[PDB]
Amino acid sequence: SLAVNLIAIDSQVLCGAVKWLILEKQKPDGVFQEDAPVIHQEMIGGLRNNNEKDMALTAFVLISLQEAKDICEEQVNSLPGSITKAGDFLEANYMNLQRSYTVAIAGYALAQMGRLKGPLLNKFLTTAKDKNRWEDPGKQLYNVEATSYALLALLQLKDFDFVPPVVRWLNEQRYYGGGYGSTQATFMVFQA
Repeated sequence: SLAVNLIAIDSQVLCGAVKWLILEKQKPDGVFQEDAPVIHQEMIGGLRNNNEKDMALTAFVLISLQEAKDICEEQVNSLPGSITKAGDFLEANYMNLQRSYTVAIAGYALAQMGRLKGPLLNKFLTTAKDKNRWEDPGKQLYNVEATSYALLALLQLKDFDFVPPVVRWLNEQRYYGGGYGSTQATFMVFQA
């Protein structure tokens, strides 16, 4: 979805993968299910953690489909209905989340649809600590990965009073990507 501005990605194949994900790899209630995890388990980052895995995997694919919505909106007419089912599932079980990583990635998915409001928005804000990061206990690699999703959520919500401390904290980390198990952390931080 990012490389359509750089190289000629085939629209039929791209939307064919979207149609395959909607029809084959989506449960009727909105949950996306993976039937073959990748061999390299270090490239998935924080999604390797099996706690609250079903909610996090659903939000990851929902974000990917919404970013490719403009290209395959005309190709697949069931794309908005698929997003609606996934949004209702995430919205109903949003308040039960505990991990800061899961809340951050779900916040950006809900913010694109416009459902991150009220108590869901209050939970998203209070999840941050020191008003500049969304951190979980463990390696810094996962915390920067989670913070990248939340920074994109603030830009989606168009609330910039809280953004400068977040961006200032990211530069203070001096993270330059790369390294064993850095695929998701390196890719999302520079997108933000």
